[PDB]
Formats: sequence, C-alpha cells, structure tokens
Amino acid sequence: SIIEEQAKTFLDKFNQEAEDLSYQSALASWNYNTNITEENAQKMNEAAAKWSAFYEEQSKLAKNYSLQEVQNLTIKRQLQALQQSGSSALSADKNKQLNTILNTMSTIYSTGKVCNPKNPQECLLLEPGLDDIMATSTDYNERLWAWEGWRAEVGKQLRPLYEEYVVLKNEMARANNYEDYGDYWRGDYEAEGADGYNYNGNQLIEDVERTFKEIKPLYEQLHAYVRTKLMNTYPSYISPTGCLPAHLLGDMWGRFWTNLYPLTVPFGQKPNIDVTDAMVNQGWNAERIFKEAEKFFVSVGLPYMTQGFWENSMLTDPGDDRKVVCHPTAWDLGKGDFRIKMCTKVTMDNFLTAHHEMGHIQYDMAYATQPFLLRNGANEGFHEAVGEIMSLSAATPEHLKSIGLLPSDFQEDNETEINFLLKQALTIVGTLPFTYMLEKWRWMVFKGDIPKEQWMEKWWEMKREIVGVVEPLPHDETYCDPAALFHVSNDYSFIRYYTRTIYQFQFQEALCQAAKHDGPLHKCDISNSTEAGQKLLNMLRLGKSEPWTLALENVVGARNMDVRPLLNYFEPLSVWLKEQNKNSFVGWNTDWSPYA
Amino acid sequence: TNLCPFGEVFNATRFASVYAWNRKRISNCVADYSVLYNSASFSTFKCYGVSPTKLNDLCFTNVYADSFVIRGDEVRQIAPGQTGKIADYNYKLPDDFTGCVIAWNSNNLDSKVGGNYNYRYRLFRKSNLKPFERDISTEIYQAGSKPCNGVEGFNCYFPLQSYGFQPTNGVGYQPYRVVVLSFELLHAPATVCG
Ligand SMILES: *[C@@H]1O[C@H](CO)[C@@H](O[C@@H]2O[C@H](CO)[C@@H](O)[C@H](O)[C@H]2NC(C)=O)[C@H](O)[C@H]1NC(C)=O
Ligand SMILES: *[C@@H]1O[C@H](CO)[C@@H](O[C@@H]2O[C@H](CO)[C@@H](O)[C@H](O)[C@H]2NC(C)=O)[C@H](O)[C@H]1NC(C)=O
Ligand SMILES: *[C@@H]1O[C@H](CO)[C@@H](O)[C@H](O)[C@H]1NC(C)=O
Ligand SMILES: *[C@@H]1O[C@H](CO)[C@@H](O)[C@H](O)[C@H]1NC(C)=O
Repeated sequence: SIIEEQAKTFLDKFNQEAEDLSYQSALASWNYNTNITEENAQKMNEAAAKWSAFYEEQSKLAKNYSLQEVQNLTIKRQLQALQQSGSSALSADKNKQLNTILNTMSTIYSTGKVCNPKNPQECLLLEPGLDDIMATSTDYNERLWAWEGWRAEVGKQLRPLYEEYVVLKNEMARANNYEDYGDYWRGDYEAEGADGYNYNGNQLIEDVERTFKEIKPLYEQLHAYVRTKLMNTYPSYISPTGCLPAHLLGDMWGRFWTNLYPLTVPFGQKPNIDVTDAMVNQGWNAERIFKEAEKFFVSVGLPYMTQGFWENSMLTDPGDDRKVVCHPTAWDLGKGDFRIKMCTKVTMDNFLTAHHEMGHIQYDMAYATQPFLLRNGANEGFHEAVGEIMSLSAATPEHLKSIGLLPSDFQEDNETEINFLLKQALTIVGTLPFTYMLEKWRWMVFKGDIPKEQWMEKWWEMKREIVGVVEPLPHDETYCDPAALFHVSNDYSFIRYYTRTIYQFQFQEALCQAAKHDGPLHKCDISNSTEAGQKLLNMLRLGKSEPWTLALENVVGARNMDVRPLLNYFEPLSVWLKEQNKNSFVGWNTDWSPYA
Repeated sequence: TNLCPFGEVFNATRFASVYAWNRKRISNCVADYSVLYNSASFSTFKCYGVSPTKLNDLCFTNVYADSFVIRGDEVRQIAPGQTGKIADYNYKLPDDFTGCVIAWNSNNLDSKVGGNYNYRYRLFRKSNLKPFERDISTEIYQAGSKPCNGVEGFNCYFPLQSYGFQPTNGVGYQPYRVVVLSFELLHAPATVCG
C-alpha cells in the first residue's frame, strides 16, 4: 500500500494541470470553428501541440507504476487509462512512415475523380457528384459506370498502401501485449470488477455472431420484399431467386437503403407527417425549438440548462462576413462549459437533431463530478444511444399534438404506420449485415487468416453469403474494394453502429416500461414521467468509474446485449411483410451473377 | 457616532490568497449588522450559534474579520465539521464556532480573458491544520523514501497551485469572496455593543 499513496498524490497534480491544458485547447478549437481564419488555425495548432506533448510526457512518467499492487479500482482504472498510450511506442522512422502513409491515403481518397466515359470533359467528384447520381438516377448503365469507375480509380491506388499498412499496424499493436490490430480495437469492450461482471475482447466476437444469427430472418423478409418490389423498374436484370446488384441500393457502397423509399412505398396515396408549415405559419424561430427541447427535458426531472449556454452558443448562422463550419455538434469545453453549434432552420429534422444534441449535452453535464480521466461514455456507443432515443420520443403524433402542432381532433390512421415503420427499417435493419461483414473482414484480415492471394476473393463471397449482394463485373486481385470507404482508409472503428443499434431499443423498452405505457412500442412518449428520468440519470451518473455492465444493468437489468426489443419494435411490419410474401421466394442463392 | 470600518473589509479592492488570508481586529467600535443583512448582495449568509435578527443586543470584546477568495464549489467547506482540500490545509474552523461567514460572486472584478493566475492554494501537506493556523512555506513535498534536494522531480512536488479563473467558466468555477466574522467574550470587560 506504499505505491497506492504515491499514485494518489500524482493523479491529483495530473488532473490539476490537465484541466487547464484541455480547457485552453478546447477554447482555441471552438474559436477557430466559428471565425475561421489563418491566425485562428495557427492558434489551434499551437494550443494542441502543448496538450499532446504534456499528455505524452505524463504517460511516460507514469509508466513507472504497476497495476498489481494497486487494489483500489477507482485509481486503477485511471492509471490504466493514462498508461495506455501505445501510439508513439514505435521507432521514429517507422512512425514517420506510418503518418505519411495515412496522409497520402487521405489525399488520394479526397482528391479522387472519375470521368464520363462518353463525355471526356465532364469529370465528377464524390460529394458534388457520384453521391447525387446514386441518390437520384435510375438508369442501369449510368449507375454501373459510375460505380465501376470509382472502384477502378480508388482501389488501384490504395491497394499496396493498405497492404504495407497492415504490417506496420500489426507491428505497432504487438508492442502493448496485443496480438494484432484487432484485439487492440476490441479492448475498449473491457471490464473488471466483481464476479460475473468481467468482459474480455474474445466474448464480443461471439455475442455479435449470436445477435446477428437471431436478427437474420427479419432482414431476409425485408430483402425479399425489396427484391420483389424492385422489378417494375428493372424488369430485365433481377432474378427472383438470385441476389441484388451492388449498384442498385441507393448508395455508392450500400451503407443505407433509405434512398429506396420512393420506389418501395407501401401506400403511396397519402403523404407522411411533415410538420413544417405549422411552424412556419405559427411564427417559430430558432430559439423556440431549443426552448421546447428544454421543456421536454425538464419535464422528466432532468436539470435546466446553464445560463452561459444561452449566451455562448451559436444557434443560428450569423448571416454576415463570417463563414463557419455548418455541421451540428455538441461541445464540452470543460470547467462547467457547455455549448451547441448548429445551423437552425424552421423544419422538422432540425427539431429532431436539436433533441439529439441536447441529449448529448445533458449526458456530458451528468458526469461532471467524476475525476478527469473518468469523464466519458462507457462503451463508445452510449453517447449516441442516449442521444437518439430522444428523437424517437419527440416524434410521436401524440407529442406533436400535445404542444400545438397538430389539431386536437386529428385521428391517427393505420396505413401511415406501415410507411413509417418501413422507412425506419430501411435505415436501421438494412445496415447491420454490412457493418458485421466489414468488421469481421477487417478482424480476420488483421489476424492473418486471409493471405494476400485470398484478399479480394473472400470479400466478394462473404458479401453474397451474408448480406446478399453480388458484383456486376468480375474483380481480380488488383482492386481494393474496402479501401473505397471513409471509415476504412481513415482508421475508424466499425462496431459502434452495431452496438448502439443494439442498446437503443433496450433503453427505449426499459424507459417505456418504467412509464407504464400501453400499446405498441413505437408510439411511446416518456414525457411527464419522473421515474424514467430518475432511472436514466442513475445510469448516466458514473462514466468510466464502473464497468459498463453495471451501467447497462442500472436501466435494463441485463448483463449483456439483447435484441428482443429490436424485434418487438418491428412486429406489425414483420406481420405485414409475411402477409405480403405469400407467393414469393424468401431467401437467396449465391450461384448467380449478372455477367456469366 | 463612530460608525465602524466594515467598508475597508467588504469593499476592499484587493483580497488575499487562501493560504495567506488577512486578519483584522475590531476595536472599541460601534457596529451594526442589520444593514449587512438587509442587502441583496450575498449568496450565503448563515450564522452558527447566534441569530442574525437578535444580533444588535449582544456585546463582545473583540471581533475578528478574515478574508480570502476561493472557488464557487468550495463555500460549503467553510463550516465546522467539514473535510476537504481547502478545510484541511488552508483554513479550518473549530466545532465551537460562534460567528458566521459572508460569500458573494466576484467574476466581473476577478476574471480576465486568458486567465487570472494571481491566486494560489495549498495542495500537499503532511498533517492537518490545527484550526486558526497559517503556514507560508515553499519547501518541496516529499512523497517517496528517496529524499528531495530542493529540486522538482520524481515523487517531489511544489505544494502550491494557482487558480485558472476565466470569465466564461461555470458557476462552480467562478471566483467567490469569503469574509468570516468571529466573536469572542474575553475576561476583559465587554467593550462594545450594537
Ligand atoms: C405534461 O404535463 C403538463 C402539465 O402537468 C401538460 O401541460 C398541460 O397540458 C394540458 C392538456 O391536458 C393543457 O390544457 C395545459 O394548458 C398544459 N399546461 C402547460 C403549462 O403546458 C402537458 O401537456 C403534458 N404533456 C404530455 C405529453 O402529456
Ligand atoms: C460598498 O460601497 C458601495 C458604494 O459604491 C455601497 O453601495 C450601496 O448600494 C446601495 C444599493 O446598491 C445603496 O442604497 C447605498 O446607498 C450604497 N452605499 C453607499 C455608502 O453609497 C455598498 O453598500 C458598500 N458595501 C458595504 C458592505 O457597505
Ligand atoms: C475574427 O477574427 C479576426 C482576426 O482573426 C478578428 O479581427 C475578428 O474580430 C473576429 N471576429 C469575431 C466575431 O470574433
Ligand atoms: C522511470 O524512471 C526512470 C528514472 O527514475 C526513468 O529513467 C525512466 O524513463 C522511467 N520510466 C519510463 C517508462 O520512462
């Protein structure tokens, strides 16, 4: 118990310095992200360099403590968080090589351009370009060439870079008691504590498989219905028993199916609920939306908003000689400072992204009492999971007519629910197989089970075996299809969007059960419910102080992930889809390709 | 007749640090406290032992005034039977206290853009404070078995840390000014009343 005292008296000084340094860095960043100029960028760089150097030096200094003689778990987690900094634990030349490889990969991805094969002088980019042509166009050959050109001009350049990047990342990973750049990523899903509460990185690879195996049939039903509906547009290319081509899924990669709604409306003879004219004619400004969100949040027992929030937050575009970065975000400046940056228009999607950001801000406000190296989420998916349930809650017609946006005599019909459920499904359940595939492929490439020869042949068979998507043209071992994605070529993990989707419906079901709500789960509103807010606040009061198993149990009472709430949310849609698919084939075969 | 110099304590331009808080004696000085009570300027006026309403009849020999500046979330530590960083190494009150404290915000007169690092507070010390004691020492704190040699390094720290007051921080981080009044009934004749 002699190292205990030394660690305790060192963490205090570390916290005292880190608070000020982080506040300076965050303030510089916020100042740049509103009044963009060259001096502001210089100030950002000079503020961030000092914080990075201080953090690295403090980690190196603390690397003379040992986790085995520390029995208090409160400071053991802090020491583990501070010591785990194995990004510079490599030779300088190798580090410079790695950085230049990331830089050149990013430049190739951003600068990449493809040209019209019939009009040479028109060449397009991704953001003002190919993305729009996939979102809107319908012609088969147009989508085909736009897909193939991007695949052939990104992969050809990013193949050897990725090939020689894998070995460098494995070398970096096998210096922190890790076997590859796999387990290193999975190490966030780590917990320690009482009996039955531990969670290592090898259980995630089984929990994910179990959850996907339970999920699959609903995706099969949705895929069969989409395949049956997608024959009045291309009645010469779709096989009733086969799969779906990759260049017809409303997106460049197939990440989201939300762009297939106009071609797959269940009942197209009635518009969906879009309350925008109601706010336009009632005289609503940017501040009223945030006041309504504040009222909704205080209704459930959560605290008010800080006075400085209403003065230091840019809730609308200045509309002058001040160009800004217009992207919604929530900031935690530190030292009790909370701000929200977002361009606000009088429209419904802004009305929802305001609730999302205020949920983030409340979650940040909750754990301000914890030590410095404990103020974060719990499983890298809790933030957006907490922030996205408010969007679901504040979109029910009952909530809309309870605030003065719908007539009091509005009677909700039944045909609209099928449309809304299908629209939600095309975004929620139509992306899980893609995420599971991408993450498993990356893991098994990093481990070494895929050699260089099977690098691009396993991918284009796992896709048809899991997702149900086949390529329109054959691809040899000179392409790099996964590299043509932002999250793959920019070192971003790809399990958050699966884990968040799993937790969201568990949280929603627990909160709705606490509120004593009868009826379907998709018409639930947690307003005027103090017990639900109390349970949520009891959850979001710890941060990283306790293992995330306790955080999950504080709300749902479960020790691990569960998918039954997700299926319960989509019961009427499943019944309707089963009723519609009486004279159609449900599954698919993997021995069909539109080039043989 | 004489008034009493409470305007040189509450209305002073410069206050002292927590580890070097000033102390002032009240002489044979006719004082009034209801004027202090009926002023909507203090965020904390709670009195232990005596009641503020019937505080113009009691007579005392000497009255002590102590002043310093602390953070917003540290006023609760200026109270008998309290434990924390402030009331263990900087300023500690006894359990038989018979006076009371005054606190109010000082953000506008104490915060500057970029940081005001003129206020410092003790962070490391061996023993407790032995209430109503001050210590002004810059000796290097020794944590490990290896002795320090007047230089900062491993397990050797400087036991002084400065505040980071800024005009944008939250209420729990805005600076607060604290004035503590203590009354003693000595064996000398009660010299002044209200
Ligand atoms: C939550 O409760 C509040 C009051 O506790 C409701 O506000 C009132 O709602 C009634 C409708 O029954 C109106 O006639 C009042 O004018 C409202 N008063 C105020 C001050 O808003 C609120 O409607 C409830 N919300 C939900 C979703 O049930
Ligand atoms: C410190 O000095 C100020 C004057 O600058 C005093 O302000 C008093 O303010 C109230 C209302 O704000 C007035 O009604 C008084 O007349 C003011 N006093 C004087 C003497 O002008 C303030 O009271 C002083 N502080 C103390 C503790 O006496
Ligand atoms: C933006 O920065 C410039 C200098 O970089 C400064 O002159 C100007 O006042 C700033 N504008 C605002 C609104 O802060
Ligand atoms: C531990 O301390 C020694 C000197 O006491 C220092 O040389 C060494 O670098 C420290 N450990 C690490 C990992 O830096």
